[PDB]
Amino acid sequence: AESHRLYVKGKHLSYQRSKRVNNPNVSLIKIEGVATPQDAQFYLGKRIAYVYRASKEVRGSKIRVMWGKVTRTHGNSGVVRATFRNNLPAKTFGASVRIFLYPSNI
Amino acid sequence: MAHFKEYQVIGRRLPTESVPEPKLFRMRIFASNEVIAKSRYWYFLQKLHKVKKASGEIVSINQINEAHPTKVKNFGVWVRYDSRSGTHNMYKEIRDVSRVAAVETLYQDMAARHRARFRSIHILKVAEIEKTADVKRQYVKQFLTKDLKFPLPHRVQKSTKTFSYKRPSTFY
Amino acid sequence: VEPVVVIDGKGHLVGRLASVVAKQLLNGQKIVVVRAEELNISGEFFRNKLKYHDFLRKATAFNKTRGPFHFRAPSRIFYKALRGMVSHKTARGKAALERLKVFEGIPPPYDKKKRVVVPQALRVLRLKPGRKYTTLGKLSTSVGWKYEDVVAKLEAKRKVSSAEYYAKKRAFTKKVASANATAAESDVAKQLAALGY
Amino acid sequence: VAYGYPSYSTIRQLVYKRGFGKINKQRVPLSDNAIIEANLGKYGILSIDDLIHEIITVGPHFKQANNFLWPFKLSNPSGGWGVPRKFKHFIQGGSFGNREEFINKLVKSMN
Amino acid sequence: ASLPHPKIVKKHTKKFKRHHSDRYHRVAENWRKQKGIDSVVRRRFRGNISQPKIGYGSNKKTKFLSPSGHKTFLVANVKDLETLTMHTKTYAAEIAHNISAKNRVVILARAKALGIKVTNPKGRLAL
Amino acid sequence: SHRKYEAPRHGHLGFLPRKRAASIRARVKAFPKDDRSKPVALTSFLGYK
RNA sequence: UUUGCUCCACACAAUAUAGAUGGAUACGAAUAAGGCGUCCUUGUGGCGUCGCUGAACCAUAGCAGGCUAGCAACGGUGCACUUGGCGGAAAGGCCUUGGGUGCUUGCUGGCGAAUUGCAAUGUCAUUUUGCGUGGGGAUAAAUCAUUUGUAUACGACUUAGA
RNA sequence: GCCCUGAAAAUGGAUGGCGCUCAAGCGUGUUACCUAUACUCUACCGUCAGGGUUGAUAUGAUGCCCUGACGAGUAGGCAGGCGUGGAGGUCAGUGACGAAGCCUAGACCGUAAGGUCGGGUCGAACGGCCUCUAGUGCAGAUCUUGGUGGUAGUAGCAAAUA
RNA sequence: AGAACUGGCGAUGCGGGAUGAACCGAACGUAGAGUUAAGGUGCCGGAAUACACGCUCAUCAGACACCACAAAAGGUGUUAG
RNA sequence: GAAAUUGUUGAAAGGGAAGGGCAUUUGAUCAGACA
Ligand SMILES: [Mg+2]
Ligand SMILES: [Mg+2]
Ligand SMILES: [Mg+2]
Ligand SMILES: [Mg+2]
Ligand SMILES: [Mg+2]
Ligand SMILES: [Mg+2]
Ligand SMILES: [Mg+2]
Ligand SMILES: [Mg+2]
Ligand SMILES: [Mg+2]
Ligand SMILES: [Mg+2]
Ligand SMILES: [Mg+2]
Ligand SMILES: [Mg+2]
Ligand SMILES: [Mg+2]
Ligand SMILES: [Mg+2]
Ligand SMILES: [Mg+2]
Ligand SMILES: [Mg+2]
Ligand SMILES: [Mg+2]
Ligand SMILES: [Mg+2]
Ligand SMILES: [Mg+2]
Ligand SMILES: [Mg+2]
Ligand SMILES: [Mg+2]
Ligand SMILES: [Mg+2]
Ligand SMILES: [Mg+2]
Ligand SMILES: [Mg+2]
Ligand SMILES: [Mg+2]
Ligand SMILES: [Mg+2]
Ligand SMILES: [Mg+2]
Ligand SMILES: [Mg+2]
Ligand SMILES: [Mg+2]
Ligand SMILES: [Mg+2]
Ligand SMILES: [Mg+2]
Ligand SMILES: [Mg+2]
Ligand SMILES: [Mg+2]
Ligand SMILES: [Mg+2]
Ligand SMILES: [Mg+2]
Ligand SMILES: [Mg+2]
Ligand SMILES: [Mg+2]
Ligand SMILES: [Mg+2]
Ligand SMILES: [Mg+2]
Ligand SMILES: [Mg+2]
Ligand SMILES: [Mg+2]
Ligand SMILES: [Mg+2]
Ligand SMILES: [Mg+2]
Ligand SMILES: [Mg+2]
Ligand SMILES: [Mg+2]
Ligand SMILES: [Mg+2]
Ligand SMILES: [Mg+2]
Ligand SMILES: [Mg+2]
Repeated sequence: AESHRLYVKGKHLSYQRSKRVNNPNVSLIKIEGVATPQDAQFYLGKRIAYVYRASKEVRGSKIRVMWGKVTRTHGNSGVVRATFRNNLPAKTFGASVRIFLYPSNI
Repeated sequence: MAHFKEYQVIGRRLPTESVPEPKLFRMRIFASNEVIAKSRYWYFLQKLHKVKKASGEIVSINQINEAHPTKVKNFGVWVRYDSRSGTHNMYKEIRDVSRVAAVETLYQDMAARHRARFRSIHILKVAEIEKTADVKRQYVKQFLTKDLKFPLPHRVQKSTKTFSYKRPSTFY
Repeated sequence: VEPVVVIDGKGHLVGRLASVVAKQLLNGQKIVVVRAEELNISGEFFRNKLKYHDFLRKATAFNKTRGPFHFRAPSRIFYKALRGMVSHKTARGKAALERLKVFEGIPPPYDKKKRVVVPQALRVLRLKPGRKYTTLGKLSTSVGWKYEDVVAKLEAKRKVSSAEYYAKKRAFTKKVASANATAAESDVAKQLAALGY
Repeated sequence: VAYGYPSYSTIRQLVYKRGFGKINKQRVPLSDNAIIEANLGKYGILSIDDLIHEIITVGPHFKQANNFLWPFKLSNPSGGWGVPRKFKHFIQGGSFGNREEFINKLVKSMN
Repeated sequence: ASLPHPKIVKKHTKKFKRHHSDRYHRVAENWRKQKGIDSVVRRRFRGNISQPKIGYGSNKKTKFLSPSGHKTFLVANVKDLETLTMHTKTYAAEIAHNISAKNRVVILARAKALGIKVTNPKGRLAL
Repeated sequence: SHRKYEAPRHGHLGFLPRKRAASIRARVKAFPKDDRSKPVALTSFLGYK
């Protein structure tokens, strides 16, 4: 109606990392309203999209998308690890991200 | 040392042709598993008889379950504990539902008040205080008064999200 | 959850407000803090007075300008507790710090906006009752903050208008509860009940 | 080290999943009973379970049976170690020494 | 049109440049191994450049294959070019840099005739 | 080591910096406290030396 | 110095973007105490009730939400207007009156949707800028040089000059 | 036991920092969680080892096929290779329709030493392979000779009356 | 400053002890997934503002080995004997 | 007619150096491979 949204909103927090070294191949996602590991097992394998904007049109859109999937859970607070087709830029720490409901299991 | 169990542990003094069937001593031992309890058994026997695990044998190991696990009991406890400057016997009293629960908070107390790690303490005796007013320690006696009641003032509720829209109330 | 989150500073422990405020911006959550003069530090006033003076004597010996800067205002006492929890020399940190505003009192627009609270920083929820604590406005006016009186003046005025506001509002939701009563017992109402509403 | 008394179960699941033979060195996996009979048939022992039997029973040929098995390479435990520090004794709340029947829960998490 | 090959994994695609070849001009980028006693690079301190080593060696299957899938073979003339006649799906001919212009039209022509692929057809082409 | 004879410093640190002023007309940085019971007149005047 | 500047209107063009995607939804104060409703003797009052989390509240159906009819209501809401009033802490936003006009899923109808081919954000936000158009509005100064000396190493300062 | 007194040094300052007080402190217990070039499984490179294979009628016998284990390194040893001047042989090699050289955030091969191509510039010679040979590979030596910077339009160009 | 036995550093990166030749963990071909070690999980900063029983309020509290110091002697502070 | 080093033009970045490693966004540029 006014609300068309088919995804859950999310946050790009960090790369996976130690204290002093980070691995960009894994990104750490915060999923709105998922507070525990058990809650976040629902989202494992759902597909994630980071949707940004750009100057050059390409295929007729000025809007581009990096795609990926939730992979495993992270910690006890329901944060989630994910991997993307290409790794996410790290300017996107704290940027918004969308988790779609597919592949669907319900 | 962990969540505790109690163990009857029985061992004897290996047989010799000249002395078959030696004398069979039992101990009750509080341990978190049966491997500690056997080590612990041998620890005390070498403190009393002339034996060591090499020259001796454990005859049997059995867990003892609390006889009335839902009945509240007043326990007196008897402890010998090394401290930094010297070793001292003690008697504390513990009110709880099982000997195992009792021993648990004993060790916790000896750590908090007297800084005694598990290695320093010896349990000398734990036994049920049968008649009341054989309770000798005031922090237990407090809880034996007839028709006891107390409020739990200033109640604090664990919040499940980082923000709250109300403002808490410690009411209860 | 919301584009901007406004926090009533009043009744919060400085280091536990700063701690959550810091993590929120680093996750991209805008925050504005109001009434930083009603902020609390654990320990009696004298302790945090001395503690501030320890802070106060550190300066660059050859030029006191390059040296550590000492901000007396309760908001800035707070923003310092915060900045230490953010890696503020990274670009990513300057980014996150810019999602922050801290205010003495509740100035315009935020006054008519709703402000929220942080139970894990709430002093009354955390301190053992009977510990001694400090209020930021007392401490700041001690160390040279000039404005405690003007803030308290403006506030008590702002506090009176917001009571007019509230009075009207409690008087309008009195009617709304009344009209909601006639609708009760109707078919719409009874069906919604069964469905949880 | 850490060691204890393995159950038939954990021996069965050690040999089935991680069991390998030594044939002209060369560490060959035991995926068919014919490998075992080939090099252990001399002693009896023509099946993977014959091996397992000759092991747990401590057979007359245990020396040849056991030396035939390449050292099992386990992974780190999956549930972790259950201890904050490995390098005290089991009794002391670490992982080392003889932990008796508890060697099974460990080994199973490492297999 | 080249013989099928497993996916070509390059495994370190980034040139190995000499340490401080960027710092002073007199140090060319050509790889040189550090023999210094103290040197960070020789000690492999985290954060420095990496040195060539034999782990990076390419898969024996796809080695020497260029993106098309043929090894390239240097060609000075038709006789040379013809050595590939039975190999069109395996080797490609690259024309030598000093072959003249009128002579390269001859070699493209015979390569076109023979089904032999040429890696630098447009060189010196009159256009 | 230490000095060897104690002497006061030279000048007043409260008058720094010894730079030139922003303008010829020095600024009134403070005005008298206000007693509003009295009549209204000025608190300062202007003139030339 | 080739018809410039500004505010409002839309247009094409660019360039952005620390990261729109139903709603930041307003007492104060206490916490060994309070909110709310009601009553009175208006109080540090009587009586009732509630919390134990916003898991709420509001909004939410319609081609991303098309074209249309009717009924019941007289309510809701959007827009541009107009009446009166409030807000200076950074007020630059809040309230009220009255017409107009759009929508209304409060209820009942007629029509449309496919082929975007089994998914590919499938593009619906807001930044600044520039270029013409025509609806209002406005027609300066500063610096160099010259000059003073309340100033000055040079710059700078302070004067003076139709 | 914890706490307090005992408890005095020089730039301002450090439980790593912020900060923390029913702790984010001290003792002790229980779970979960995070992440090493380590462990487990897999791919690929190399080293070493064990097997197999001269049967023609095609192309490698120091080869081809199977299988296993292993991989840190100064001084140092050995090995396989890369690159220069010249010499024997050879490809009846490249070239004034452009050799060599030089240039090129253009392309490709090699783990690498390096090799290859395009384009530009250029103007007379030059390369591949098997072998021979050595005045054969530079970042240093307060290295040799030559060239060139920052310093910098800077120090300064003020004795001997004009 | 000088010996003994072993293990290291030197000749050695990697995780940890902020920092650090020698400590703890673990020794290096190029990579993928998983699990861990020592050490950690308020925020900096990956990871429980987890659970549990006590203790402690310091007008220079305290906060983890090697380690970056504190003693006799005292306290009608408080705790347990 | 190399290099150091210099002028111009074009592009880009610059809160107390610069340069470097892994990774990706954006811009520029380019090989190959479809049929
Ligand atoms: Mg599990
Ligand atoms: Mg796990
Ligand atoms: Mg530990
Ligand atoms: Mg496993
Ligand atoms: Mg050195
Ligand atoms: Mg050295
Ligand atoms: Mg003196
Ligand atoms: Mg009243
Ligand atoms: Mg009342
Ligand atoms: Mg109206
Ligand atoms: Mg609607
Ligand atoms: Mg900590
Ligand atoms: Mg603890
Ligand atoms: Mg590896
Ligand atoms: Mg080696
Ligand atoms: Mg080689
Ligand atoms: Mg050679
Ligand atoms: Mg040459
Ligand atoms: Mg260049
Ligand atoms: Mg090519
Ligand atoms: Mg040429
Ligand atoms: Mg000539
Ligand atoms: Mg030779
Ligand atoms: Mg020489
Ligand atoms: Mg040189
Ligand atoms: Mg030099
Ligand atoms: Mg050298
Ligand atoms: Mg030189
Ligand atoms: Mg000049
Ligand atoms: Mg001069
Ligand atoms: Mg002179
Ligand atoms: Mg002169
Ligand atoms: Mg040692
Ligand atoms: Mg030496
Ligand atoms: Mg060594
Ligand atoms: Mg080492
Ligand atoms: Mg340290
Ligand atoms: Mg270290
Ligand atoms: Mg050790
Ligand atoms: Mg910090
Ligand atoms: Mg974290
Ligand atoms: Mg300690
Ligand atoms: Mg110690
Ligand atoms: Mg005492
Ligand atoms: Mg010339
Ligand atoms: Mg680079
Ligand atoms: Mg092309
Ligand atoms: Mg192409």
